[PDB]
Amino acid sequence: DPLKIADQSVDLNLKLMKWRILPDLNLDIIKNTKVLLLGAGTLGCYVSRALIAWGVRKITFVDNGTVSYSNPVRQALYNFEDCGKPKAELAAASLKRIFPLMDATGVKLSIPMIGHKLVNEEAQHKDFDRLRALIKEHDIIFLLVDSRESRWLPSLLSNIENKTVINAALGFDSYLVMRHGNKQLGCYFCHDVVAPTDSLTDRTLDQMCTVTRPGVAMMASSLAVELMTSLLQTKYSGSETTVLGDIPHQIRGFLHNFSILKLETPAYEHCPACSPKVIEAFTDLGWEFVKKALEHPLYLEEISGLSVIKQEVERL
Amino acid sequence: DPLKIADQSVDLNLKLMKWRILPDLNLDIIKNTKVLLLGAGTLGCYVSRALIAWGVRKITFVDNGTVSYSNPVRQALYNFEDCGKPKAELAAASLKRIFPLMDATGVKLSIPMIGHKLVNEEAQHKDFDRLRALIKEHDIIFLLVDSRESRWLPSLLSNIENKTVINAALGFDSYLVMRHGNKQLGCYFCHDVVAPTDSLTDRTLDQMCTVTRPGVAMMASSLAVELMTSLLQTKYSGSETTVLGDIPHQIRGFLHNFSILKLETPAYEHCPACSPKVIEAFTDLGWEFVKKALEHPLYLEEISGLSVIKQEVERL
Ligand SMILES: [Zn+2]
Ligand SMILES: [Zn+2]
Repeated sequence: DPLKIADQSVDLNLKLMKWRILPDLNLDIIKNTKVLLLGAGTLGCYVSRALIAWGVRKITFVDNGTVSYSNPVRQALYNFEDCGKPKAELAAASLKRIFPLMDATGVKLSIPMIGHKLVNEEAQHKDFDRLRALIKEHDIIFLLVDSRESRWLPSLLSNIENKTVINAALGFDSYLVMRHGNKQLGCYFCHDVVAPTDSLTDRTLDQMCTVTRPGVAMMASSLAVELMTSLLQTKYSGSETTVLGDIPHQIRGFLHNFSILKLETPAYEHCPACSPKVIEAFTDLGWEFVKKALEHPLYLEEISGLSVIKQEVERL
Repeated sequence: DPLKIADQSVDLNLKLMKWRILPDLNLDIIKNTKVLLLGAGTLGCYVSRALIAWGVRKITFVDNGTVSYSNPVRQALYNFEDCGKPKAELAAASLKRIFPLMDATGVKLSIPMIGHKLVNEEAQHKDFDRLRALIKEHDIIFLLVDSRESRWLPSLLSNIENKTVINAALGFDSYLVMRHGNKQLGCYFCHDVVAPTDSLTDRTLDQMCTVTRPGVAMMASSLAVELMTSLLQTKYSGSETTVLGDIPHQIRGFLHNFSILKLETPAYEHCPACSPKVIEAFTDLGWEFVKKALEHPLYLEEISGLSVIKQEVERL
């Protein structure tokens, strides 16, 4: 039976990795990891391919988009004949074409961007609940959206549900891969991940630059998955390493000079996404809080305590 | 017309990259570059996807293999339904499914490994001529084979035909990407690219390790293509940089500690692949030379002058 053989083949490939090279490697915890991918664009496509090669069985894509004419060359699950079709379900179907016994599903769902007025209070209210449900349902959340403002709601919700989160963000010629965390590490929002004073091309990071160098998404996707697999391994006593090596908080890569930097950031007290007051506010008010924060980001800064900080500065 | 639109879409995406961010970027020289991929495995699949995103129009795959049951999860042009089919032509057909007006073709052809007796003097003689023809026909040669011994013949031939060559080689958790060159840089064979004293996992480099960490091939493929695109750009006066940044000779990446190293090596006088005596020998004797070198690698060392070096050492 060909299908059974294709199954036995991939688990076997992975077990030979373990016994030939890394006997301490825990492969089951990788296979049984339920993965949610927020974004079925270039990152979602490459991340999913890396995950299935590592034997991940359950992957869920979330995307509200449609396959465009320019998409297939950059986004590695789509063909020319797919143009027009809904992305998420297509992505899932494409995975099952590679590996038929995958538990891959697509959900067509929008993620509200902070700083934008709501278009349909009710529709997006539903979508909000639905998003929270998917996040609670899964084990690892990959945030693979095109901009900072689509990152906020899923970050908050992932923190609320205590899920490990892995962000990837692209600029023209550099990328960021970071984990938020299950001395706390701190999320994408805790600190400026890029300074107003840095390079012009570095400021394209997470601004839906549609014109990144093709290689950026490939590098970022594979590091993100390699970071996940290492992270799932037990840590060594007195060491931030596992059988697979390091588990950095953040990885920044640059194509122009072929470099990679690792760095770490503590959780910030007035973070708009993970600060205790923002949690407290969400826990007390729910969607009513979220809705106000979404349409009025400055409200978020009153809650976080960031405004009171900015005001004690002004007062000097 | 959908197809014409899909065409206009990708050239347009690339032109917006140029004018939004890098006005000096030469896109035509990338598009018109005839690319030969030696290997339609994991590297060939990922390299081709990166190339077409950069607008490369003509790609030729060369592989003697067949799609196996374990292949599709790691090798990104194949589906489960393709299992059994010949790889190279399948790879070409898969590219055209992504982007129909691609000039993509597959050639089923074996590359003889140095150190191995010939199985069919005549058949492989043909294949040798055919390989030389393909190399002369193309502009950039990517060496994406599974081991050192399959690298030798194409290296030699690429040097003979004065083609830019880009090698990628994988180990369990590290990779090497290098260009041979059009003070000469020196090829893959000029120096030990890994020492007998180094790590056990580092010695898996280019030994057809079938159990590399999935991310290794993704990283290596994208760097190799990003190296090619930069390399095709005019260099700045008094600087080893272009509009796209650096053009290192060699890039070594390591997953266990998420690092990348750049390094450079001069051409070696007694290289088995690029030394003047080996060139002279090939130019004088042709296939008769190649055949003897293939079955008897030690003959190669007499020719290169490497043996006389080893003997003056012994004599001390
Ligand atoms: Zn935070
Ligand atoms: Zn050499």
